[PDB]
Amino acid sequence: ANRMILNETAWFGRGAVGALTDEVKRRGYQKALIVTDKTLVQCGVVAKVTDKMDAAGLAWAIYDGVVPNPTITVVKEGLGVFQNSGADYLIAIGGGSPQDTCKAIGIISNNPEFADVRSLEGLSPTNKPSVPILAIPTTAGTAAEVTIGYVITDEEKRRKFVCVDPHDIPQVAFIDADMMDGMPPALKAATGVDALTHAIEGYITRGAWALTDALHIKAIEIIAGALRGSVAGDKDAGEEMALGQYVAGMGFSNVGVGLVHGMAHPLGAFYNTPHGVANAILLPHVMRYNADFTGEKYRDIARVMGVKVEGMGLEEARNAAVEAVFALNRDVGIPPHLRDVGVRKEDIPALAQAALDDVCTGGNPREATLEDIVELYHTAWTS
Amino acid sequence: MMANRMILNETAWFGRGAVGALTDEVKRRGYQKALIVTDKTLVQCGVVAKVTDKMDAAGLAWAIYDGVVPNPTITVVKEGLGVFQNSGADYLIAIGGGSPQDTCKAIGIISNNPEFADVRSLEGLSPTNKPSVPILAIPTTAGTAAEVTIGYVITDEEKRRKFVCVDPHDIPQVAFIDADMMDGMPPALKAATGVDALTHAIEGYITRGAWALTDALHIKAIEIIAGALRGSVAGDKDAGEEMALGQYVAGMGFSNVGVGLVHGMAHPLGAFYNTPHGVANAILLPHVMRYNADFTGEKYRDIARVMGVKVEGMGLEEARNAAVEAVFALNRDVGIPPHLRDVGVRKEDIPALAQAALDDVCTGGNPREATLEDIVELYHTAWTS
Ligand SMILES: Nc1ncnc2c1ncn2[C@@H]1O[C@H](COP(=O)(O)OP(=O)(O)OC[C@H]2O[C@@H](O)[C@H](O)[C@@H]2O)[C@@H](O)[C@H]1O
Ligand SMILES: Nc1ncnc2c1ncn2[C@@H]1O[C@H](COP(=O)(O)OP(=O)(O)OC[C@H]2O[C@@H](O)[C@H](O)[C@@H]2O)[C@@H](O)[C@H]1O
Ligand SMILES: [Fe+3]
Ligand SMILES: [Fe+3]
Repeated sequence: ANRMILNETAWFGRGAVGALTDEVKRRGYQKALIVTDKTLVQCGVVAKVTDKMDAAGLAWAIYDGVVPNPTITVVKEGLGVFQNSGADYLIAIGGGSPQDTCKAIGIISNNPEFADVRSLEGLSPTNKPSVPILAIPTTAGTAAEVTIGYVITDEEKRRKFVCVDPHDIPQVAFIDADMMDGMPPALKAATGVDALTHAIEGYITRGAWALTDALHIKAIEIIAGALRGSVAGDKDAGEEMALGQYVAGMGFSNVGVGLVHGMAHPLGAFYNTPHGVANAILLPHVMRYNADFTGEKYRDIARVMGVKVEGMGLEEARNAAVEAVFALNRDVGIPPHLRDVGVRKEDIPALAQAALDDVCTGGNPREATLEDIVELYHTAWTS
Repeated sequence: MMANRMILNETAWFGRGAVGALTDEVKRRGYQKALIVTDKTLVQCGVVAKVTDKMDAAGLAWAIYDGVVPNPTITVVKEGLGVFQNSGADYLIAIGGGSPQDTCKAIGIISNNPEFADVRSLEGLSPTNKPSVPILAIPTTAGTAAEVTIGYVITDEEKRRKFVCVDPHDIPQVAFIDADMMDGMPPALKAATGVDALTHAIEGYITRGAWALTDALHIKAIEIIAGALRGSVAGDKDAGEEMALGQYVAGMGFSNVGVGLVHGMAHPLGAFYNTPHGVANAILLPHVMRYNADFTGEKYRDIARVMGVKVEGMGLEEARNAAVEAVFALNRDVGIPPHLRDVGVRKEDIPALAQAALDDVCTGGNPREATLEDIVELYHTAWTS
């Protein structure tokens, strides 16, 4: 049988954060810890939530120490702030970095034997649900509001480790494109291709089944249709991206992804590369590598990305799906080569070993060898 | 709010053998004793034993309430609540179709919200302060999607009416969608519960509150159901597993946005005659679709397309007629009677049925604003040739 973990409650649309104060009142919670970063406080994004909490008389504390590719240090600092604050629930405001930090804090607070954070890696054997999390994404996006995964950076061991745990699912998600409109175009582009990567890798993952296939192919259609308009600043395209990135998460959380994520994680660990940029550069090369192992699915992908696939042979339709991703990356201004974003050729053997050992790689429809992964990094390195 | 809410199961298991996941879910949640809410047919047919045998093997305690009747009454809710309170159970397992699942939601809500002990005070947006007793839902029809909806429907025998209780607090904690639990449905019950599911998906697709996510879920559910129902009625194993998924996907949508006049007109037939819900919906659906057609934009082109009609280069009027005809054809193909007279409706009751339908909460979702005279005419149209 196939398991689905989803949000029990979710609010969608511009103004959806307007639902938070009534959700808190209905749940009887006494005090939030907001987990966020300094950029989102400075840009006034956090105030969009705290102004409503203030007007409704709801108590909150804040931890704004989250860094991109959140570290064990940030988790431990946020956990201390949470424990000392007296808060009884968490509000995650931000992209994947604050939402993943928030999941680690909520889990460890109720499962204190995992206080080293490292011990959460893999299928975390936690006995107790997380502290309740209300999740408010500000990128479009990682779908962290609806996934059971989170990824933490171990600075000492220079590795990003994946933690998978039904106990971390947020109780409520608020998916509000008003919270996302302030993303710089380059961040809309990178987080949008992260979402496309989730949906493509989820569509072709070893564990795919009928329900996740339906969610993923819908997400690919929405994202491919909206991302150029959203990067260009179109309001409705931003709202479409907010939904598509979430629909991708409903699928991939429950079945897996593949070698794009497996190869992106070590780049985050080694170089602090933005996750979406790493995914965007790798995606078309890993798609080419996987192509023979994907049945008719690249015909579906090419079709919903706007390619006329009718009358193409399968090999041609597979090429067309790969070309459609290269084209989108060019159109939204993501650099095409890993050398452009600070990767070193010398590190590829170490990166490849880390990718081979990453949780995500096992979902890949083609079984990757160490030398296959080394070769893929080199293919993505330069023209 | 401009914003749209979705309530879903936090956890669900899908596929043949999904009930195999129940004992580990119970152990992980630390529950001490189930009350199984079901009916005598499901006990006698061995369906409940598919679950209790696994619970016995895992050493998990249970008691059973098997008093549920189709179109469950205030009496059945009150009796089941007493059995729950007296059993020392700390969670509920709903095994059955909509009747046991709706009874179980009422029991779970009242147990933790005792001020609603009269049951009829739950009608509408139930102002409950406490979540339901945890419910693990195991559908045996395909189906009402009661395992994933926030609605439940109880019969007030005294006032001769079905009333709808809508409450996020009633959502089951886990659903187990296992076509092995559904295979014993008689072909006629597969037909009626299958077209109930189609009605959920079609009404949800065109309901006033429809938006992008529910549209995506509903049109996928219509495709799965229209593709699988004839095969499932014929006894095909894989079609039964497809129906089990399709009926659930319909519920993910309609729970969150609404349905329309088909359900509005079906509830009074249930109240007046104890008409099976799916048969009532099946007979009414094509007539209400025709009534609604001018208020549905391009959506009947989408419905006709996924019901296997060649809609390419059809005008909108032709496509709308084709969607209605596809539903009439499916109803004929799976053996549902075409006329209300055939299933025990009286012409003399149509004025009272129409007022009950006009007042039914479901009717408010209808994309065309129905008048009393429109509903009287729709009952007469569905009555006979
Ligand atoms: N709406 C916004 N407006 C402006 N800046 C924003 C906004 N949202 C986020 N930012 C900024 O963008 C930067 C990247 O934020 P992240 O949370 O790191 O971005 P995201 O791609 O959502 O998350 C990536 C993280 O999630 C994991 O899936 C992945 O492995 C990685 O750790 C930060 O400086 C953050 O403040
Ligand atoms: N797998 C099965 N095998 C055999 N008989 C079955 C099975 N499942 C159900 N039945 C029998 O089918 C009959 C109808 O069961 P219901 O639970 O009433 O049917 P269903 O259509 O699922 O639910 C209808 C109810 O739900 C509400 O949405 C609606 O308003 C109505 O009250 C009962 O006699 C029941 O025992
Ligand atoms: Fe990602
Ligand atoms: Fe129904």
